[PDB]
Amino acid sequence: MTQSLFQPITLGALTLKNRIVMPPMTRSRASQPGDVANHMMAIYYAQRASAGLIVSEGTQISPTAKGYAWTPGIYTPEQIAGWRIVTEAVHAKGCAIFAQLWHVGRVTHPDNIDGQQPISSSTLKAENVKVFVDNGSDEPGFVDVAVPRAMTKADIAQVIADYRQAALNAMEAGFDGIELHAANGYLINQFIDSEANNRSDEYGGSLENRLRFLDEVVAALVDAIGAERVGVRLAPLTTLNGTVDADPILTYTAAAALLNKHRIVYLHIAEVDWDDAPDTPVSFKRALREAYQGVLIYAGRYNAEKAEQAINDGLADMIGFGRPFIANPDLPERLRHGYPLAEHVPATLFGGGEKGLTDYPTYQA
Ligand SMILES: Cc1cc2nc3c(=O)[nH]c(=O)nc-3n(C[C@H](O)[C@H](O)[C@H](O)COP(=O)(O)O)c2cc1C
Ligand SMILES: CCCCCCCCO[C@@H]1O[C@H](CO)[C@@H](O)[C@H](O)[C@H]1O
Repeated sequence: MTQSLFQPITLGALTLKNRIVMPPMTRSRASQPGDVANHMMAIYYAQRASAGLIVSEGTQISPTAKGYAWTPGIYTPEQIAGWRIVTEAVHAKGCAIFAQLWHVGRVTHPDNIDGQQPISSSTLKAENVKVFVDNGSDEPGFVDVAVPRAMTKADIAQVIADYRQAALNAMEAGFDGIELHAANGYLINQFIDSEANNRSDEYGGSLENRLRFLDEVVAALVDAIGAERVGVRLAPLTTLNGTVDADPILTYTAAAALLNKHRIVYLHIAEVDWDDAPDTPVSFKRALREAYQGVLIYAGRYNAEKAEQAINDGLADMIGFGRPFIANPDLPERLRHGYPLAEHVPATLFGGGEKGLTDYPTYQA
């Protein structure tokens, strides 16, 4: 019935209104040129500010961290200012918002990163994966990803520096914190998962080595803005974007414990990615609950009943609703009352303008 779902919760120095999270969702509406967050995005997020916490769509930390056309960056002064319009709008509505810092690694195409070859833990191409690019028209052009080059020690230092600076930029933009996207097959995930990492140096070769990049990036983020303002997203079992780990229960319980040592403010588990909804054993969820003792968030095909159950069973503290939030700006109100949920239109998820972004109405009987 959602009683627990509508209980407030403390997140670091913040006190959130409820346990509902608007998870990070790329909409590719950033202004061109410059990939700048804008007015329509500010309206879009403000319309959904009844969530307890909003996590922004992935925002690239550098020119070569981008994987899809028209996603907003968080590395130029103008990009920071664009995000400020968004955070000001969201804060005016009374809501906390974290910026999801993104580096896609090999899940991109040269067209999206100034013609550069993508980087990854190794030279392994993500199999059966596509991204989209700008092709002289306002419709996403889907293309196969490219074969990446393996990161050097210098590349690793550079990316850590880019993440660190992006966190400071997020604070300058008025965000309440940042979420490290270490999930859904992107760069950090390309180091964590065994089948995506063939490195022979200290960043591959053992569980400790595979978690090293995550460890170092998180250490830098925490050093920059404080553990209370750092959340991290992981995807233990989904494999849609090409990353598979041989022993995910061990790898991810270890990762959860490692992140717990950093005292990150929340751990966010991406339980489903599109239609990739692998069985996620309750025993595993309970192990994660013991390994990481901060705020635990899950997202992936949840409805009101399942969300309430997960919280009451002690598996999660907050639950994210992605697709439902796209089509229902007043999703919390609808979940609480049991009002029917509008469904989103796939064709307007990416690119375009306000249509399919800010024109989904609030519920009206
Ligand atoms: C339009 C779209 C874009 C997404 N972009 C991202 C993103 O930028 N970062 C991220 O971590 N997950 C991304 N996701 C995944 C969602 O955050 C969420 O985990 C997923 O949709 C599962 O939840 P749901 O079943 O409630 O929609 C995206 C999903 C949608 C539907
Ligand atoms: C106190 C109420 C303040 C409302 C401020 C609304 C500002 C709207 O701003 C407008 O948003 C449009 C997209 O929706 C953009 O296309 C316009 O260029 C932009 O000026």
